[PDB]
Amino acid sequence: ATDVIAQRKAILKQMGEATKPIAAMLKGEAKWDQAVVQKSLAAIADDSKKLPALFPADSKTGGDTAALPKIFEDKAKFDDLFAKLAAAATAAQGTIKDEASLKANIGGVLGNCKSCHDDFRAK
Ligand code: HEC
Repeated sequence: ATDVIAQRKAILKQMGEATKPIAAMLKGEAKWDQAVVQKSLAAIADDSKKLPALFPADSKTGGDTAALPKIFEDKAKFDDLFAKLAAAATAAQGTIKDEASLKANIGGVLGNCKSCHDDFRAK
């Protein structure tokens, strides 16, 4: 075993950064860029496929993590929420093709972030 807590925080930090250009477009502070959006959705999908392998029970007493112990009492649900986000971002690469579809469809993707945080991340 190795520092999976450091690994997973690095990947989730990247996920956070991938949402930044999308938020900027939604705010009207950055112009629509289909390539940038595709890049962010692809990162979100790839990160979500990697994260399921980085939350071992032997790291529940890790010390520098915001992961809640609840994760290990509902692991199937936790794992599947990442699969849900991976599938949402993957579907969004096909459904988000212009600014209008970004505004109509991005919520389905981003809502998964809060859904998991409310149950499994420290506040
Ligand atoms: C559970 C299925 C999750 C999903 C879906 C998403 N996140 Fe999350 N995230 C989760 C946990 C358990 C944690 C704590 C990790 C730890 O070990 O401390 C996080 C953390 C983050 C972070 C902070 C990373 C850091 O630098 O320490 C960010 C920026 C973050 N998460 C972003 C984020 C986004 C943008 C998501 C949706 C696209 C998202 N997370 C989903 C659990 C889960």
